[PDB]
Amino acid sequence: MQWSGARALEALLTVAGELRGPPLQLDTGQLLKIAKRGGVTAVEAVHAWRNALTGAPLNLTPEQVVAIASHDGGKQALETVQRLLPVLCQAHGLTPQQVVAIASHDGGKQALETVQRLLPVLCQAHGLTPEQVVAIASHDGGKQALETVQALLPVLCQAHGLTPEQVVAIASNGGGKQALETVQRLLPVLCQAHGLTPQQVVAIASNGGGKQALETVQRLLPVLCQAHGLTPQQVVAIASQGGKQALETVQRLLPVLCQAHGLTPQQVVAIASNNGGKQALETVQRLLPVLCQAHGLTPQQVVAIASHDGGKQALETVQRLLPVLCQAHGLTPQQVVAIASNNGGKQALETVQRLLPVLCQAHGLTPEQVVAIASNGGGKQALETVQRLLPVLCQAHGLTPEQVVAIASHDGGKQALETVQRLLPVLCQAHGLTPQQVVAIASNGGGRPALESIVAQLSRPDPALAALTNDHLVALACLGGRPALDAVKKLEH
DNA sequence: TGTCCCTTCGCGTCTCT
DNA sequence: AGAGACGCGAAGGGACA
Repeated sequence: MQWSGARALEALLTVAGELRGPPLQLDTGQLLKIAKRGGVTAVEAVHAWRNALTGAPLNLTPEQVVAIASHDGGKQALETVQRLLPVLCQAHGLTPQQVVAIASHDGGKQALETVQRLLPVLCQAHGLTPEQVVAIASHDGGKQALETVQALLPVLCQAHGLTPEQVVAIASNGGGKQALETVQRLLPVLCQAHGLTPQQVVAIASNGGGKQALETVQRLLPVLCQAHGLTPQQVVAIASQGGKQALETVQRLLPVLCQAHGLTPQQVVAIASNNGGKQALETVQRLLPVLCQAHGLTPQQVVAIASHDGGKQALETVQRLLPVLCQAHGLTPQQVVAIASNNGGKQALETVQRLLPVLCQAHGLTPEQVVAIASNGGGKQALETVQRLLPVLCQAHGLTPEQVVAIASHDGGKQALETVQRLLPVLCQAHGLTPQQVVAIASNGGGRPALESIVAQLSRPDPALAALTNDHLVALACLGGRPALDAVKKLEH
């Protein structure tokens, strides 16, 4: 290794191989993952006390152990969990999944210890739910957020008039301490002076690097409205999704993108108001010329692609794969744009490229279909899940390709497909639903929760005793999945 | 090298009308 | 049926021992 011993590497690969062995079954991918973000101590620690974690009172799974370990100060968090998980679950009624969630971050030790020490006073004397306290603690520097939340919550509600929900929202991100403090300082300023609603101020603070966004907004808000004729509501749009980098990068690249490349400021806002807005803007500054050419999109389409989380990646991947896709697999740019105009555009294109042949030949789909699957957020996930589950759904469960495509052709296709697999039997035989019904419920966004909800309402006939018959529940569930079904229970208090 | 904290970016799912 | 809200997590940097 890039050693801090002499000859110990020897004693430290004995260990590496044993973790592939009987308690944990670790492939390289994981050992890598641990080493990379955990360190050698992390890897040593896992071996050191692997048996203590898998049985005994903790009964963690390998995948959980990996999750806790693969972080800066993994060793500490592994050692801490051993001590505190039993007490946190018994003395404060948290589930293990919850303790593991807190542990699986940088400085987990500090979060776990701070949760034990402060969970009561937050729940008791500030009327917080433990769910909320876990939310605050489940990030980097939870200790800090927790502590800050204790100190400032009374102030922010009494003085600055905020709900506790709002304060939790702010604290429940990385660097929450900073955001909280920063809001305290700037809330009066930003509201009275710069004319913002406190709701907008929370929006801004309620992301990562919220401190940075707030500060930057106070600084740049007048400039952007005066010198670049933007509305405050647009400046907040940017500050809320893009943060400091985006605001700064907008000021900088707005004149350039409207003189030279000729975009409407309305569109520049659209591009910047996302994660890595900076990256998108800089990428569309370049690459816009060369996009539009050699397989040549209109500016509207470039904007469309860029106006999403990871726009840079989409744009770079489009420019790279647009030819091979259009020519070697015969797709109109119209369709490639569709695929790339969602979160994970890069992932979708790449997955399509590699899976198009497979799906069309081995499973007998038209391209029109494959593109419909890929033209949603999480395309890569749906495509890959179609591949796995198409055979077994058609045979074991007796469905048809067009139907499987219909389920998959929505946001969260993967989930719908998998959930159908789980529930199609129990629903059909045990509750007398027709497969056509089950597919109709699932052929929508939120298809999984729809299905899960509908089961729970029949299996253990929840509050509305018999009110509606099953064909209605299905109708409702297709009409607006879990929301509509939940909105019916909540009509008998 | 390790531990802790903060910021930025990217991918995926559900809801709200 | 498109936008916005929400959740999750990798990556990268700074401060300190």
